[PDB]
Amino acid sequence: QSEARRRILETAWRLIARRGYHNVRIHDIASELGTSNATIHYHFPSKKDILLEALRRNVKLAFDRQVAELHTIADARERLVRLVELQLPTPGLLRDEWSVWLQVWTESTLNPKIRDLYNDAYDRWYQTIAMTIRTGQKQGVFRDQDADELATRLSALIDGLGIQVLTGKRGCSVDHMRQHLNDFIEHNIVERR
Amino acid sequence: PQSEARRRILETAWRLIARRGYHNVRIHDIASELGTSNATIHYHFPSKKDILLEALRRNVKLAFDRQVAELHTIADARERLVRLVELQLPTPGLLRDEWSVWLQVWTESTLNPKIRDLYNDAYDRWYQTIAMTIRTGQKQGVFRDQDADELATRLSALIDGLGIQVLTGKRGCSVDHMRQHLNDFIEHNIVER
Ligand SMILES: [Br-]
Repeated sequence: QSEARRRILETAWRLIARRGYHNVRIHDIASELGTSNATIHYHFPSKKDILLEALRRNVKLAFDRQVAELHTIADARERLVRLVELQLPTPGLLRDEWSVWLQVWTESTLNPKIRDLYNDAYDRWYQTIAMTIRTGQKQGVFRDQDADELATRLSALIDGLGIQVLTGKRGCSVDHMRQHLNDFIEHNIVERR
Repeated sequence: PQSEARRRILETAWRLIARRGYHNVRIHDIASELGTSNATIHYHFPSKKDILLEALRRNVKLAFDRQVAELHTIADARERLVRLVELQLPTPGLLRDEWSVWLQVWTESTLNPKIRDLYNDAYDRWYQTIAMTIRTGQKQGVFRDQDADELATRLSALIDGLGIQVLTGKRGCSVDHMRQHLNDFIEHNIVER
């Protein structure tokens, strides 16, 4: 049962990422797993509950991933570079995660439970970036500048570049996004020195 | 005429898509709001995707006309750039609604080639307008020398990311904060010292 739910969520996430939440029907999820629509309904009374529980799950996976990746890193510049690297829409899992987040931005403007979940996840991320900046400022590697405003700018820049990648802007690519962000950190965050 | 019927359908459909979400709008919603039948709507737009596509085409043209009217008497590049950025704010009403729709387009683009092409052409024009404005300011000596293309990439991405924060309701975000943040970026990263 914890298992059944798990399979539904993993399958729903992928379908939502690749086909679009509103284009995914409950039979599409059943067909993808071999169950029936009634089973799916038993665990999730509505389509929205699937999205919401899938999202909850994903936010957890992503924060785990981030802890694993940053756990040994003490140098704030390296930490920030790695934080930024985790946000790239690389082929496979991360690109799929971006696809779903793009939809959640829209669904947030309409659904309060989704908006709440989105804002809590974003705030956690945002505080992380700010904390990291402040650390680098205390270590002397980062320029003394309001961390909150800088975190706001970097977060916003990450989101905008992601969109340009996902939508196919000419000359855009994950690598160019990476370079652009690394240049932002080296030239706007790092202490010229 | 019949140019009239088309127009009205598209103005209505745009507003509904913005406030309710594309996938939540039905043909009957549009018909009810205008007092026609579904058959008239279908005649002009065989499918819902055609409505979205044609509504987007129309909005892209309106928005560019709005831009020319606002900028045509402005020769100072700094003032032009400030006004250009002002037109991108999600201010109450039509501009907010347009953001609503563009957020949906970002997702729909990852799935529909015609919407993707239209979005890329419209983005490209805006991007070139930004780069051109930067280059004029450089020639006038009011903007710092820097790659206008990288700067146009950065500015455009920043705008998009800040808009998402406004629309999604990030704590402390408001159209006023976004304006201030973007004007601070221009004065400190674009304007010459
Ligand atoms: Br030019």
